[PDB]
Amino acid sequence: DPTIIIPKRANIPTNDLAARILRDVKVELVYNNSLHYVKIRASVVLDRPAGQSTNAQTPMSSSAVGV
Amino acid sequence: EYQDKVVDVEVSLGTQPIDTVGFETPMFLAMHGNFPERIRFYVSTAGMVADGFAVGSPAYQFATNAFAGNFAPQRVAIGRMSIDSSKVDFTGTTEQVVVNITLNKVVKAVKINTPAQIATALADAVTADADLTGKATAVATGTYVTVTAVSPNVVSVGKGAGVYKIVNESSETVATVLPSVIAENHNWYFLATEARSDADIVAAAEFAKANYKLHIYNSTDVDAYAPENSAASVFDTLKSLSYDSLGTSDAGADVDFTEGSVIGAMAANDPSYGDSLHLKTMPGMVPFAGSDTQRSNAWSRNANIYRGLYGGGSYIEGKTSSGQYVDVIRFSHWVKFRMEESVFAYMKRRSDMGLSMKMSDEDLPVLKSVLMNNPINIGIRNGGILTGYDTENKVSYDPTIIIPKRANIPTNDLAARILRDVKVELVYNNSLHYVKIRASVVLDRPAGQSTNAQTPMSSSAVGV
Amino acid sequence: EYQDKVVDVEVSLFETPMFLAMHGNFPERIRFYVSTAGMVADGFAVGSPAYQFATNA
Amino acid sequence: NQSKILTLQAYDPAKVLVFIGGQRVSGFAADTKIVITRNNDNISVHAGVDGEISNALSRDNTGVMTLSLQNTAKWNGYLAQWQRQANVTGLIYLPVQVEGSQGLSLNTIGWIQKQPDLSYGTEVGQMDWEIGVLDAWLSPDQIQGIAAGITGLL
Repeated sequence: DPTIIIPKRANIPTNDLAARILRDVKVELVYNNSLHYVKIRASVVLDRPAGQSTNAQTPMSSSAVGV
Repeated sequence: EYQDKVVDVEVSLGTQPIDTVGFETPMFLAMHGNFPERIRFYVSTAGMVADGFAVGSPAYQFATNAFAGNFAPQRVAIGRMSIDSSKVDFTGTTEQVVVNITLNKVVKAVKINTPAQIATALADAVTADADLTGKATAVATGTYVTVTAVSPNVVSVGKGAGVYKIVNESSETVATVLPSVIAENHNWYFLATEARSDADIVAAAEFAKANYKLHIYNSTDVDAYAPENSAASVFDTLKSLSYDSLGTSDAGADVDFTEGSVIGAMAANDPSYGDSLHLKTMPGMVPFAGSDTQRSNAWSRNANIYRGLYGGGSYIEGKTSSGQYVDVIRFSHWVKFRMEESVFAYMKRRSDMGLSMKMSDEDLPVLKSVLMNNPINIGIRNGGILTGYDTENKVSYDPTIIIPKRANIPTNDLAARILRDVKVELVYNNSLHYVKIRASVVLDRPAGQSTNAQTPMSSSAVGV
Repeated sequence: EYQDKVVDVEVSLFETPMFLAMHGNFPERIRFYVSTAGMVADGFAVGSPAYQFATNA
Repeated sequence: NQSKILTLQAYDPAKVLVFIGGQRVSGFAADTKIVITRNNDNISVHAGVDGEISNALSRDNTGVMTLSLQNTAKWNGYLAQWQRQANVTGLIYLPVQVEGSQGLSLNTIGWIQKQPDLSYGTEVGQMDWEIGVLDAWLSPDQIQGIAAGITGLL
């Protein structure tokens, strides 16, 4: 999310009140990106594809073994 | 003074600012000659390299490790000792060796491709660089190459690529240097040393206890987890003296000086919360690889170990040399410093308007409110200080303050004009370190429970 | 008597009975202690009758 | 356990700043200055017969911002004239900003939805203008942000 910050009067040095110029205003942004290159991976099958695994469990995220 | 535009914008691509935090500046006593002062303050590694520090040098490694923590400070203090020479030990094995060496603002990266042969080749390569020969010197011996700078020149040597050590030698002793260092600036809290001899560590530990500083050291020793009967390591040495110092075993402690990671995980942590170091993650450190018995030995010797669990890395047990938890020591130091600072600040403001404080019953009691402000209340608000009624011992934890009356002050103190015998009490909270669970599983139909509906009686009536 | 610090903190984490013990730890026929810590400093072996009496009292 | 003060400063109503189009509003009513309410619920719930629960987010962020002003305030004229100016020219949108003193804030686009009734009586009257808001998400302006990555679970 874009952000904007403005300093308060108590934080302005006395010198700037004579110069009458404010400083330290800050803004932030995130730039998007276009797409330049793409790489694809195809596959071809000739004979009868082999039967797939018949597991119906919901795939677990990671191994439980950890110490 | 003159601005040509009513509104101006500096577009900085990628970089971002960071807020200003309060912290305790650490001090790293390194040996070098890059500047004359005994101690300097840096805010980024860029400034250190701009001062002639070679990339990969001890101070650079310590700084880059310190600035990477979740609680890292924004200033680092670098001490200075004398320097006689430096060593590049190739003991071990190694394909490409790169050594970064900077000589009198001149930066170069010597290159090389059995340890003795590698050392000899590196020494020959160093002499090939005419600039290095004119201003610096190199000699081979065994598995290490010794390099020395010509007197009017400053040389800095740091790690590049490959496996080897970098050891700097200096005639100045830590015990002699620290008293001079503290004189220039007392504005630092953590203490670290580059030299890793037993005598230097013992001297630093003795100094820290006297001057109210916290000492940290990584030992890189292998006896640290030797069987419990082998009381021959520095860790066991410090126990006998009852000193306090947060020491931990590691493998890269003499190639990276990992004290920076610990400091960065400790610098910006407010002691008022009593936030122990039990499970804090630290970048840079490498997991301890020993087995269970080695870990048990290390724990018995109070040598903390970094361990990896469930994919992450975690410190453990935060214990000090004397056996007391580092958290308690930090809390005690925090109380000791801030009670004094608060009282002094009130007294100075009260005496700066005239009407300085006087020793009488009509003015002394205000110290109760003065002390109940600042530490005694911030600690309660942040949870560091405990309050309430104890049900077991039938005692209360409420903080207490007592002030003596004028009639009880001896006549001598009225001449010395100093008050004594002010008493305060506190109860410290505690974090949670270990937990043990008891589970149960049932397979068949559980048996029917007792159907008693009476209110359970407390204890048997039979007693005479 | 110089005091280098304006404020400093430590942060440090009735009738009297008489017991006629037999020993040779001091010359006087009587002495007064405020705890067993003072007794041990005089060489009183832990668990000795006088030490036991004091710690019980 | 001791009672804790929820804040260091004191909630000052005068510190609440309302900027409509770049100018500060003045001359507020007695009790309440502004009220912000969402038009629709954030999340809907569909409950099946068997007990299965599924939810769908709501993308309707329109809201209403009540604004109370004394009938003697000069800002009544500004809004009244702007109403006809927008009606004729066809431009109704204008920025709206609210700064909280010790609470949430708001910064979005808005428009005038309904003109309040006018009543003349013994005492000074009150007018409660209604200002629409494109998005009614109250945003924080505090140290919040380091804990939002902690409450997360499941």
